[PDB]
Amino acid sequence: NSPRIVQSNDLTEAAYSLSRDQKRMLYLFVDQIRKSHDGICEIHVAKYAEIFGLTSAEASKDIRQALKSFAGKEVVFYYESFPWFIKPAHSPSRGLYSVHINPYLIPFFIRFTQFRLSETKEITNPYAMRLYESLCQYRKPDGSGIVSLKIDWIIERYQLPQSYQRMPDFRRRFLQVCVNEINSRTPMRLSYIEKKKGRQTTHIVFSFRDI
DNA sequence: CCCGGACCTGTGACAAATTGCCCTCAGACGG
DNA sequence: GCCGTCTGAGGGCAATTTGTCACAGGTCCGG
Ligand SMILES: [Mg+2]
Ligand SMILES: [Mg+2]
Ligand SMILES: [Mg+2]
Ligand SMILES: [Mg+2]
Repeated sequence: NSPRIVQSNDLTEAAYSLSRDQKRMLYLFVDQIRKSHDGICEIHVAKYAEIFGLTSAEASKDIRQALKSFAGKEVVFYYESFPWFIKPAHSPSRGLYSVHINPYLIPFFIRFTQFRLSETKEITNPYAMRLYESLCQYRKPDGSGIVSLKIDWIIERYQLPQSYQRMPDFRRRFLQVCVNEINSRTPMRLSYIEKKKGRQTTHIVFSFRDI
């Protein structure tokens, strides 16, 4: 009953910094690209508003600001870096935007991760979108999984801001909040435990199930 | 023994950013 | 052919959430 996003693990594990609104758009580009290709995609205001339950007005504000914040953003596959866009976005018709994704990214978009788009569209924090994508990469058909993520690798790939290198801030402003959104906003039920070595906490062990 | 120091934890404050809302007004279209 | 309506491109808001750092309070190490 809703679009099935699929993506290469290389994207699930890439290093980048995107907002919620930018990540939302990114799912549709990947959907458009995959159903086929030169890299030219399109986004309609009225569709976006309906997909994510926004008004037309607030949808228009989100697309425009997301689009101008792509400039200078870069993507790293672990390493090799690429720009997302190679030409500015533009509007041929009122309510329509046309975009030029870097055609060299295609092979990185299409050993894979998959999720239905309704699973993530109510999540607000972009780091919690990242965590839920990384967990889906390990999900079994039946709907459960278990994975150990290294703390430095979380910090390197999700590009956490610098103060989350102090572990008490990492717990309070990233881990607990994102485990709670997932438990409150997705059909997943998530638990975790800390792996320690000496005084330092080194990994987080995630277990999850489906409702 | 106890010190100062280097680690670690959690919490109170405040700053910066983001959220869904609200209001204006001209574009595109059809009847 | 004009206008009424549906859109969406602008401009804003206060309430919450996210990002930063000082200080309280624990351990062990080496002198
Ligand atoms: Mg918004
Ligand atoms: Mg004393
Ligand atoms: Mg006390
Ligand atoms: Mg002390």
